[PDB]
Amino acid sequence: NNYDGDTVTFSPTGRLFQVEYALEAIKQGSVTVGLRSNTHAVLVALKRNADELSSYQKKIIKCDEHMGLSLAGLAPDARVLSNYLRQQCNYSSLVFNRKLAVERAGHLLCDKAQKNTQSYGGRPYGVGLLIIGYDKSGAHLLEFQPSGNVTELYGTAIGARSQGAKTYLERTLDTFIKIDGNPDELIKAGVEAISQSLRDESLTVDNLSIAIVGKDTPFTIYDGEAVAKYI
Amino acid sequence: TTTLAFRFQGGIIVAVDSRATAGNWVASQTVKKVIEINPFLLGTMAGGAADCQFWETWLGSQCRLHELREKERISVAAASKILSNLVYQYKGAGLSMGTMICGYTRKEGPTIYYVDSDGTRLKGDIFCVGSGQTFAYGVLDSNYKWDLSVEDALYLGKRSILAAAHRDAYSGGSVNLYHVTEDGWIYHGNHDVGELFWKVKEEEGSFNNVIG
Amino acid sequence: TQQPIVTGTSVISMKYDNGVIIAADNLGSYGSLLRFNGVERLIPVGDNTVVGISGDISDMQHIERLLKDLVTENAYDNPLADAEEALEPSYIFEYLATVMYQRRSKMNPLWNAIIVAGVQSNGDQFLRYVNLLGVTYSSPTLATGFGAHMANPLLRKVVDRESDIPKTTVQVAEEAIVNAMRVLYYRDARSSRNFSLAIIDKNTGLTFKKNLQVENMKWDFAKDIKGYGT
Amino acid sequence: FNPYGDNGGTILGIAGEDFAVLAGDTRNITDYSINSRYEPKVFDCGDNIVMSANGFAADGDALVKRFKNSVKWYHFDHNDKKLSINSAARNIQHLLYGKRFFPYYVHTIIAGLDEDGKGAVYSFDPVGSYEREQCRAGGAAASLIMPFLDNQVNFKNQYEPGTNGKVKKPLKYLSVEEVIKLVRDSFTSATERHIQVGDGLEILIVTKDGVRKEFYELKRD
Amino acid sequence: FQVEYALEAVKRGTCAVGVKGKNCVVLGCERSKVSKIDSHVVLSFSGLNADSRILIEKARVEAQSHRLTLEDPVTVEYLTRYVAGVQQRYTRPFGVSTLIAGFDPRDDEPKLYQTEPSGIYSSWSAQTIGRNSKTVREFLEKNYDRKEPPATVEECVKLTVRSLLEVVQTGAKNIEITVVKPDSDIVALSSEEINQYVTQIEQEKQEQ
Amino acid sequence: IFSPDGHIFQVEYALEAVKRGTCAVGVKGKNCVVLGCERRLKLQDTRITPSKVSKIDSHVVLSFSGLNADSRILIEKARVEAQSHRLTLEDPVTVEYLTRYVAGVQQRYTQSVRPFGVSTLIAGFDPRDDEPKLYQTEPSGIYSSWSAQTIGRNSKTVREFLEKNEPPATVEECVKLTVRSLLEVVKNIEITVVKPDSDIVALSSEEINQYVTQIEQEKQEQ
Amino acid sequence: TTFSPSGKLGQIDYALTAVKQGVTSLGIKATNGVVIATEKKSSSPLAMSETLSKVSLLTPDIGAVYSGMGPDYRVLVDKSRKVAHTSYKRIYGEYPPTKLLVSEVAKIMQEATQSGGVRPFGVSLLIAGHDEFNGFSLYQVDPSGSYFPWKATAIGKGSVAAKTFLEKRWNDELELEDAIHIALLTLKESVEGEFNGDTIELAIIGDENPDLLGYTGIPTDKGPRFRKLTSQEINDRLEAL
Amino acid sequence: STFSPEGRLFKLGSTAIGIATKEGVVLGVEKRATSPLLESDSIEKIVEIDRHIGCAMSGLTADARSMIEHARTAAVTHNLYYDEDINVESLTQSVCDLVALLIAGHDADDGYQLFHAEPSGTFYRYNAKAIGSGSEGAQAELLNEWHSSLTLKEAELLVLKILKQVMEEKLDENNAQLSCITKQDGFKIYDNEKTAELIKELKEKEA
Amino acid sequence: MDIILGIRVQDSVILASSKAVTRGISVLKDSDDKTRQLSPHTLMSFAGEAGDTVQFAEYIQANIQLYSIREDYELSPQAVSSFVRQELAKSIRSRRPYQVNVLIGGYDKKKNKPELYQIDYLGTKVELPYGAHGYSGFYTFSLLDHHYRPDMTTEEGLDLLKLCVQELEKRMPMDFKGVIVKIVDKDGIRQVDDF
Repeated sequence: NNYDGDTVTFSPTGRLFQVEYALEAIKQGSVTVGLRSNTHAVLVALKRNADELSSYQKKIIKCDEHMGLSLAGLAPDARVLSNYLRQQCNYSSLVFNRKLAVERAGHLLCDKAQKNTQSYGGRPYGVGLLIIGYDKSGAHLLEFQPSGNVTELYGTAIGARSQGAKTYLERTLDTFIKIDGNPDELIKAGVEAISQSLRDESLTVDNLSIAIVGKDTPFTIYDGEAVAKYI
Repeated sequence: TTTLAFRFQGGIIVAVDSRATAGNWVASQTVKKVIEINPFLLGTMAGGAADCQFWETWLGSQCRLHELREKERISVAAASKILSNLVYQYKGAGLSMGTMICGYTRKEGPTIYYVDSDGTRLKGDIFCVGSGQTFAYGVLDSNYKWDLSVEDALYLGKRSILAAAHRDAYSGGSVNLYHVTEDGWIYHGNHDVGELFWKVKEEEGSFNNVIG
Repeated sequence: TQQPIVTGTSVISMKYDNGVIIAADNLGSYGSLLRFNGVERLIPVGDNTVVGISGDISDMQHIERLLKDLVTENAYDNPLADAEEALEPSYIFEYLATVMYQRRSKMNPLWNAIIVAGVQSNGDQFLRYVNLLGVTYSSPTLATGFGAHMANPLLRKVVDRESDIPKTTVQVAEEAIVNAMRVLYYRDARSSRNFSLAIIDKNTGLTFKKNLQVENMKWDFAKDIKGYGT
Repeated sequence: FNPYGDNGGTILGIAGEDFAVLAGDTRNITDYSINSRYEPKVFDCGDNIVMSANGFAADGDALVKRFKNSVKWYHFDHNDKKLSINSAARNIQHLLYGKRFFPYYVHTIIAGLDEDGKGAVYSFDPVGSYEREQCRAGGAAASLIMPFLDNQVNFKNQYEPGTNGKVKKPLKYLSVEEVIKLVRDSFTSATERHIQVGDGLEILIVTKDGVRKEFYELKRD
Repeated sequence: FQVEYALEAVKRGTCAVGVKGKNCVVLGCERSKVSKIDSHVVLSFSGLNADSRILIEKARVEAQSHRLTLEDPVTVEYLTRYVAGVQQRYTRPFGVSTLIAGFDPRDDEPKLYQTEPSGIYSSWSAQTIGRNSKTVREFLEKNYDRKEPPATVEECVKLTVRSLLEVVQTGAKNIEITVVKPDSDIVALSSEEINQYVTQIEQEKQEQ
Repeated sequence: IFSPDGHIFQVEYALEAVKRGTCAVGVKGKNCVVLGCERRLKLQDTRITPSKVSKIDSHVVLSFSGLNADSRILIEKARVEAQSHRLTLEDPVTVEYLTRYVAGVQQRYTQSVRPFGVSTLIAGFDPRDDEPKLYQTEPSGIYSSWSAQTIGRNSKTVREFLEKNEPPATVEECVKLTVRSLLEVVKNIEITVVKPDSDIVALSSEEINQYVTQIEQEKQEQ
Repeated sequence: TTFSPSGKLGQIDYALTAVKQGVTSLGIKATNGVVIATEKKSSSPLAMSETLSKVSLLTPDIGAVYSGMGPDYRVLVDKSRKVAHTSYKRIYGEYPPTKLLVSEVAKIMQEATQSGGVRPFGVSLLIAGHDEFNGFSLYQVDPSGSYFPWKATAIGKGSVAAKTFLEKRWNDELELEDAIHIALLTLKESVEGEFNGDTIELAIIGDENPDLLGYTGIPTDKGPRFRKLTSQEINDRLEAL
Repeated sequence: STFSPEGRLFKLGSTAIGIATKEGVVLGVEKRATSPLLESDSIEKIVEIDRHIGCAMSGLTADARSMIEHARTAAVTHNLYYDEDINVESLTQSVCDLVALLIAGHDADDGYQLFHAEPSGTFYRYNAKAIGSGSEGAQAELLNEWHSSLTLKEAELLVLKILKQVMEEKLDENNAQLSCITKQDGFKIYDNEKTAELIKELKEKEA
Repeated sequence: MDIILGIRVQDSVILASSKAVTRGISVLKDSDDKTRQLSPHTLMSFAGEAGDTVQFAEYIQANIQLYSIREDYELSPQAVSSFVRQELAKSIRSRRPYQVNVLIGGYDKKKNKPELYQIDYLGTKVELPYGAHGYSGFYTFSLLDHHYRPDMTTEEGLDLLKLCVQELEKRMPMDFKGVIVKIVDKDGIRQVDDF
């Protein structure tokens, strides 16, 4: 239709087609799962390889010891958004010695992403991010979308076929939020959830990437040999 | 500081002291006063340590970009011109530099370009730079010959730096020698003045006024 | 600002076993003219922080406005701002120090010396000094202006090292502070009889005793002095 | 408006086989007044490096903050890899010379183990100009401290007895403990003869086992 | 298709030919397009001469600026790279292809290059640009030999004029020749010289 | 932007606008250069209406065809440059140099906005030489020397006449050839005589009438 | 504003059409003066037509009238005054001659004809003025920036009929009052509605008017040569007509 | 600058091939000189980015050359600011932060790497890769032949065999070109003599 | 400090400049050529501050060569001198003035006359028969006034230059290490081995 090609045009029904197609951009990407307990937050990602001879894309970006994120959709937009988040957290640390609260980071990314959806010439970010962190208020998990919407969550999954993972997370919500004093079972529940989104493929030491942050855990990414114990 | 570089039949001999001073306090006696731009190009820093070190390290990166783009080494004239233009554009800003750009190129032969804070750039066969330059000249001009042997040229540079180290308060430390050959530069080592002086007095019999 | 016109003289502070005590006189002097006597130079920024400022009074009011804006902007989109993720003394001091150093670097300095005193959420006392040049330091006792020379020895006699803080109770520290005010009033020509005192305690919060008087002055020995020499 | 000051501190870096030592007093000064007895100015910088920016305190804080930012960005980009001592030296050189015409009036020292596992000490002037040194004092009492360290650590002007000044005393390695003893005695002398030193001595030791901090009392008068 | 249309514009410019000998490089053009950029290097173009002016002036300014920034004059490689870089930057774009030829400072090896609206440049021993470049290039391929190169200025000028006369109507009034020689010994052949060589080749073309 | 097949739309349409403009004629002599224009209305003020031939400097003049509005911009650009050249160098501009500058200013507007719909003939003498000069320019930004040339709406006809009509010898033959080109293509003609030493003069209506009556007598003779 | 395939500037012709839709305006040169005339329409009987003057002073020696879009004329006029002062009088200490100011106004309107994001001005001007060197002048300036001097001319919806009438009436020996008479007759013949001193307005570039100079005691200064004829002055002539 | 309803944003060149091994990385390019007059030595389809990084390209179009200059500036400024050669993945990220590309090089962090930019600009590390019109046929052979114990000697003949299989003209030291990067030698280009003897080794294998 | 002299002869312009280069307490070089060939028949000699002299000389030479390349003819010595003056005068009010005095000696191949222009660091151009800059004019001008003639041949001009240079050697305190003499005439530029 004639309203699709520009970000600054409402449809006759009031829809922003150019942003909903950015959402389709995440729907193109592979699944990444996130979940939290009161003390630990976990990310689980199914990486992709262009060819049998090719290595996999790193889908987890570490901000620092208390925060990090994963990707779904256009990786370069993830680079841009992640470096902006790094700039904001670094500025907070230099100017206040203050750990940038995860909700503050989420809303900063919301504000930055909203700008592209209102001014002409800009393109909506075709990437959605799951952000986890641990601060003075406990473990956090956020869902970021191109439209700018940012949502705090117990758990979620974004990417292709993530609906099954989200269904499993909704079913087991009352369980994994109770997990206390140990990260192992939380990561196990995360890998069980992500396994719901696999077709003609299975979790393997090369596909899977796991990350975690919490009270006793600075942000660490497990991959390769380290993730073998969870697959 | 004392630094000297003179062309001769075997290439170029570059000699420098090591002392660095801040007022009367001798800050250090092991300052490397030769910046190694590339295996065939050699900078000789004097005056302000920070300015020379930083800007000749940057000149190294410019040289690297030059080989990467044009597949041939930056000429001594070109590198000295870049440095001269840069130092000129900061004239009056407080740069303190005295630099001899010594190098060897197939289409230039052995070449020395003197560059300093005030923007000058001089091609020449013999140069002495630093607070002790006059004392080094007194020996070089009285002993220099084009057809000196490599050993004799090295000894002449060592002795010329030794004279300035003896007579100049700001020019002691140790003598570092470089020989810029047809196929590159050769670092002929470090000589401590506290031993070179006595060795030279014994062998030459000079410094007869010095007790010992 | 290149020169201070109206100034507040001195601020002193010390940390005791459970918190920090800080005091400052209410006089802003226009040169040698004791012009304004109602100035308040202790700036509460919460139940856990109070900021003492010296030097140019106009720059002090600017800094107070900056602190008010900090408090205002911290509460934006911060549902927890009133109990956690609230502004600690450390955050206030770090922001102030960054601003002061930046102003210094631009050759447009705030002619103030600032003591940020408070207690962190973990209960640890916070007490740091920052001046126009951006120079910062911490100590069991801090003072500004003539306090750094007159008052600071008196406070150090009470808490000379970090080991003495738990030994120092509220009453001992308050007596030391009041005696330092009396001495500064005696010997500082820019000082005033009226001063404000603020106590931040990890248990009982911020107490802010305003318009206190210097008392127990000793003058009766002056009747025996008979001029220079004879 | 004079934008500079002098907070009267001293730092000392010594390197040898198996270790590197960076020591500095905790006294903080303004004119003839003691600002604080314990303000650390030698910092454990992570990555098995120790840093100090002695001199004008505000510029020291600013430069240290800038270097922390730069090393953290290096970690962001280069996949959280360990930063080498020479890379840190070049980073600090570029930080310092970035303000050539409005310098940081701080004499910086970074100490650590180089890529070969041998101790390394890099020292900077306010403009840049880093030189790797076996030992390098700095600050107010540099002139008092350093000659004695030359004499003891390098045996300058010392000759084997009976050789009538022809054979120098060989430069055998000092162990870490012996370097601590030399540092303590040198700082005791600097305290005793220099008014700006004597509150407290803090020493950071760098070795493959990691950074190790030791604190010693000084006269404090 | 903007650069494609620019190339179509190139296809309507007058033809220019270059030949490299052992000690000479000679440029020929149908009826001076061959213009001197620096004392030792020249530039020839085919296409919109209106758009060629900006390229020529930028090249000249860059050559002098290089001589001012570095003591050494520009090499033919450097000038060709700059021409390509500028010609990219306007991608309306310039509808012109170019040849760059000459000698490097204190050099002895003649250089010849070609540059394209794409910004592509490559070294050539002999090359043509313009409307009938295909026929002239085919003619050159069967008359030039890498393993038997021209030896003298006479051979170079003869080969250039013979290549141009393949399609040119009347050489004396319809071609021009410039000879570039080491150490800025560049010269342009006058009417009597070019006519001498043209008649020399004419005496042979009529015989077969 | 280029057209497919290598054309350029706006330059072609500016050429059309030039082709629909009033004519400008030029003839260069052995010792002088003569430019002629047909003025091509009963209430229009003849006393003060500007002549199409314009001075760019003391020694060089410009004549134009096409959009009159753009001619003013082009002329002021040329004048400013001609004076700036004397600001930087003592010597005044050469005719070649001036035609080159006007070609450049015309070109720059085609690649940068619309092209100038103007074409021009440039005539003059070098500052201390004496050879005649005549040059032409068009919207594309290209120039060439000429012995006698014309631009405008009658060009397709009068151009072959001038080709039909060894340069002329003396100023009488130059003005005669110009006026005969204007009259042979079908007395309201501007004639400007450009001579070294900056003598630039426009022939009066009575001088034009003298030449025109002589040439009509010759035409009657056949 | 770009060339069409036929070589015409596309949107300029539309500006000319807008001018043709404007009310009639006139200009006539006498040997000793210049007259510019125009009828002023009204939006309603309640509107104070005396508030707006279609004729306006550019310099004390130069005046302008227009046909077309009035707001465009107003902004072009204050632009013209600004350029006449800043660009010429600020430098040379004298007001620009009619030729120079006409050239600057033509440049102002031509910039819109050769610049994107702006439409051409929808007004044609008749700029009457006087000079010590060029003498009296009358110029018509079109939306395209093309300007030509006229002995007498008319613009607006009555252009052709007024022009054909002026061609009959104008002669080389008109005095200023004869020019005013001819202008009154021509504009009366073109006004379809009521015709009196309040619907018509006149201005003249004639002899010096020291009575309007506003001060005395300087023999060198001469006073404005431009002056509008008041409603009573025009009524006097229409009654004598 | 606009997404399609499917979430995506709105091959004919010459072939380049590369192999990565525990011992080194080898790159190869079809030259395909368009005329015997063209200076074959002037066809630089492989260029150095840094003393341990080289880039093989389908064609050195000016858009590629600007990217080469940006990558070279990134490497040189990294050396200037950090006194260390740029890591391959960091260089690829910097270029991405700025045509089919095979960025390949060596470092002590990840050893020997080869990178190929997918059409969306996302670099993927590869064990073996081919680009250009020959990639469609090359990929199957690369999948067949690569093994973890592949030696550099075998990798050279592998790349040469791919070139022979896909090229339009019989291999010689002029119409095709090789380059490799090694920990000790750095990035280097095989001279015509070495290419020639490798071609004769290929022929001997065929014999 | 520098010596730069110029004498305009009936046929040629004779430019002489000192060979010494002094920096502080020491003479660095004793064979420096303080001249640049602006064009085949135009020669410029400069004196002044160390970096400024050569930087301005090369900037002017590059600009003159660019102009000659663009217009495909040699600029007249008048035009070259006017450009140099405009560059000098334009600089004194800028942030970085050029403390450079220049003598431009050229042969106008169109007028077929030698031309000598003296331009000071402020930008004061003046055409002279004989010119000198700085203190070098304080000794030579009286001798040149005494002995100069318009009709001299280049050899009498060289004899007069010898007189001037040896007068400078006699009375003037500095050791300028001799002069390097170049003749500008119909045939171009050449250097005299020992005038």
